[PDB]
Amino acid sequence: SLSIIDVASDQNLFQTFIKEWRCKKRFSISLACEKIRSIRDDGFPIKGCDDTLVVGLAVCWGGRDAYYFSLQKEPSLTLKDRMWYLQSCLRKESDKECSVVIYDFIQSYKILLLSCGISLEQSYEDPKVACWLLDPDSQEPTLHSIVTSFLPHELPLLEGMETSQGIQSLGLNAGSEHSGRYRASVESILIFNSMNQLNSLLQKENLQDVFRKVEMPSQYCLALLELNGIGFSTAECESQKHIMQAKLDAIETQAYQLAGHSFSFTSSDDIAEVLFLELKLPPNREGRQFSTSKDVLNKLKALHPLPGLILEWRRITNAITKVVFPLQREKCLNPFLGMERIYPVSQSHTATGRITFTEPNIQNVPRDFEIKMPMPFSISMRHAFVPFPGGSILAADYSQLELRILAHLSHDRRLIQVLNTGADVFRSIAAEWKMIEPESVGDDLRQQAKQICYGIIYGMGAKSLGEQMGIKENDAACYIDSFKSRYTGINQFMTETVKNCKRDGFVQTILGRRRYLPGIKDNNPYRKAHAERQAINTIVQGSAADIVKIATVNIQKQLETFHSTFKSHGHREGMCPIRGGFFILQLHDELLYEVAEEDVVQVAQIVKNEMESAVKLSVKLKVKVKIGASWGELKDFDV
DNA sequence: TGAGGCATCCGTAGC
DNA sequence: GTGCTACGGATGCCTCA
Ligand SMILES: Nc1nc2c(ncn2[C@H]2C[C@H](O)[C@@H](COP(=O)(O)OP(=O)(O)OP(=O)(O)O)O2)c(=O)[nH]1
Repeated sequence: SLSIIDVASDQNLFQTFIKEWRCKKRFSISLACEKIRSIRDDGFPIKGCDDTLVVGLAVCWGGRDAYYFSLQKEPSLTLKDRMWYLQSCLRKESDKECSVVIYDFIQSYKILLLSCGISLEQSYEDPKVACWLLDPDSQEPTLHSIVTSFLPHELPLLEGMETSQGIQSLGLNAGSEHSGRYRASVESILIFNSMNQLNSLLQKENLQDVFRKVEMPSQYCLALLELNGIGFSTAECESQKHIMQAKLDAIETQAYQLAGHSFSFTSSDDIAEVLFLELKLPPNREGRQFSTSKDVLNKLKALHPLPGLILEWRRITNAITKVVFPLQREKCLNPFLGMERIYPVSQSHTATGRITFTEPNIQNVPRDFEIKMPMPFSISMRHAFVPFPGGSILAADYSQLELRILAHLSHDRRLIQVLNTGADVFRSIAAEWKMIEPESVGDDLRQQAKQICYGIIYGMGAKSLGEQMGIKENDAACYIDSFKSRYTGINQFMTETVKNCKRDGFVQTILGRRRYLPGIKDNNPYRKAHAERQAINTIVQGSAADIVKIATVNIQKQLETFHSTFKSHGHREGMCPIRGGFFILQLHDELLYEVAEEDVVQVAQIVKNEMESAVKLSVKLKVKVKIGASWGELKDFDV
């Protein structure tokens, strides 16, 4: 079976291992974390858990042999020289081509850099990203799930360890009451052989170029982002919280003085029984007596002031109960930079290809919205995200990215001609719908126009479009058919995509990633329409995500070949004025960068150029770089 | 037969 | 019957005293 070889305590064996490791061009290094249940002797401490330590590594390069490097203090080779050799063997020198294979690459990168002090810089392979690339809408892979599906022969090796069931590497988890050496070696072996199998399957499926050109470098950029962390104030959040609490108290007092009956706003039954039947306000067509949602109250805001007040109350509460407490609970002092930041946890296992943050979900911070205090106070929570002192947020978003991708994929000559020239379409359709002049639109009206346009692109209509359109169904359908007649490319693209998905069973992104939609053949009109809508949405959203990833990796390369300094806020922990192009957040269309006010004039170019040359499309890509002292007040930048 | 803990769904937000 | 995601709170359902 396994042939674990301890490289420590032997000198000739250590030198042989070093030379063979340097000769080999494909590693399978894996970490090994253990408990302190019996410091500075057994290993290196880990940030976030003081009860766990890192002991050693398991390196495999073929067969069932898993060499075990030891970082333990436990004498010809001391800790310093072993660390020196370990760092030297993990760096690219003289076009040395290597392919490191790590399970859960981001976590291992962070653990090695922050604790041990080693930043591996080579070509990475993760036997959990390729599995997603194969089937994008499966469960999050586990070591047991990978071994069962791709390396069944070594399946009996995974016996006695129940930690493989969870979504975490075998060596990193501190449970199972096993020695870290054995878990690390077994992991190493499995993630090498199964990764060989995955590479074979990827080459068969023609997805290896995407895997090694745009996916793993994107994971590296995400690791840098998670090391950086978005800044925080804790001085503006309290101000907004106090203002919102005062407004909530005012709303409650006004409701009490108006109706005179206890409400319990969170209780839908009480609201229905005191609003739909008590205080007039007849309900719509459809305990559980009447529906109380945003749409039903929006349809009768003007009839009575009370529904508007309760909608305002619910909207304000769904900013302190869901956006204020999560941020205030999750903060870090970050002594080096002298400010409180917040470090999210990314996830790239989404169905389309987008990246979502899950602790907290920073991509859902509420926008700016006015308020009345018996003039608007601008209580937006985005005002509390600030850069390091002497820094500026340098956001850079594509303008109409999905629309441009759709124009490129549809070959609509008229739409391409419209988009290539400098003009606007969403504002124009908003003004035409609201009869105001074309050069006049509100921000909420802009958002509503975006919703309407993307809905009619994705195939909605009939009664659904009417509620947001505020118009009858007949003229709405007339407008829909007229637009379909003057957007021939869009309808032809929809028909072609549906037919191709019917023929093949999968829709292919512009880069090559494909998603499987069996529901196309569901024989049920509702589910068939849902699957067609999924295909049409995916073929564009995945393309947008891939273009954003290409832009991210290109920007990272361009600002890493320049600006000689630490690559991230986590790299300076391994020890100078802060100067660089740090990457802090991605909003599915934007790349927030935390730039000091000395490289901005350069970075605002390097970003704006590199986002424009990411993919050669028929329609030119537009980038709107905006600079500001905070995520709330972002003013446009000339260049 | 009543009560407490857990699995599930809903309505909100962003893109 | 617009799609992707996260998530705190409401609402049963199952189980135990
Ligand atoms: N508002 C809205 N956006 C959607 C919808 N479906 C997809 N999106 C996608 C389209 C784009 O890829 C992305 C929008 O990203 P942004 O809001 O950052 O675009 P941006 O504001 O920079 O430009 P824009 O206002 O759209 O002209 O979200 C939808 O139903 N509503």
